[PDB]
Amino acid sequence: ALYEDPPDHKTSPSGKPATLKICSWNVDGLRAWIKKKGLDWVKEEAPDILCLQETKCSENKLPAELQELPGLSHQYWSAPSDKEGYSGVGLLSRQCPLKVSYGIGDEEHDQEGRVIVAEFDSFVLVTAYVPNAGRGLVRLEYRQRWDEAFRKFLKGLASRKPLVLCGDLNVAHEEIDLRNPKGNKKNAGFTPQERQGFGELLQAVPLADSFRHLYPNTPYAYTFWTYMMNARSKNVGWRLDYFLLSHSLLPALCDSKIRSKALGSDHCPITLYLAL
DNA sequence: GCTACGATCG
DNA sequence: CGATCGGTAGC
Repeated sequence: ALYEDPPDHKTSPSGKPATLKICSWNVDGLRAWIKKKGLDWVKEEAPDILCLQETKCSENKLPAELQELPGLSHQYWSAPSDKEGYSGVGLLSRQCPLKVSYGIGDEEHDQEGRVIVAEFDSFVLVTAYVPNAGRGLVRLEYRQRWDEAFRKFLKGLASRKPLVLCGDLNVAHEEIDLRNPKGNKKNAGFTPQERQGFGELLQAVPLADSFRHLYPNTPYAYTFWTYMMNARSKNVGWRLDYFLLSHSLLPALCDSKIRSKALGSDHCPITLYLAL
């Protein structure tokens, strides 16, 4: 019932210092989160890149403070075609991106504004807000179709440069990845299809659970807690947000934090330092 | 008031 | 189990 995120370890196993900080956050309503003092934290965090999930907001409405964000001058956004005030992702960065694509190159899955790929120098970044299988699992059957595709797309990317996948990947991979593993085997985020698909994901590319790789033992590390009950004040949550990065990035991997004390939404931000 | 983002205790 | 009372942000 504890979990206290450890200190920020800013060095690789090789030896050299950090040279890239990536923060990702499922803000649960961009606007609201903003009023909730989110940018103060952002400005306070100083990530070189900031991926945001569930922005649930279209560009011709984006809060003004955004542009006013200093070291994040390059802002890219994505929203659902027919879904007003739904899904939506946003990638922000200090250094400008060589190439920036939206979605995973697939019609039916791209129509919800859930993916953004930012190509860089030493690596590539994708930020995603994975399709919730919904309550009663009304969408689990479809979900798996996304996954089938998603891993397919990501693999072809990990063929040129080191890939960095982050966002609400919407899955409690292992039982260690949620406070109550047993009591949720028949609730979204923990289905054996989702979990399997996720594992299948790791192997296929392949990719690595940055955090898990740093704390294989460390339990109670949740990045999401439902608003229901006093969930957060009781740390009874799930860890649905990850930093999956190609194998080649592991000798450069510094840390993977779960900034729990960061208040703003049902999810907490997650930062990835890279000694690139 | 509803709709898409699950811990409780029968 | 599995029914459900039930915190949000946004239409």
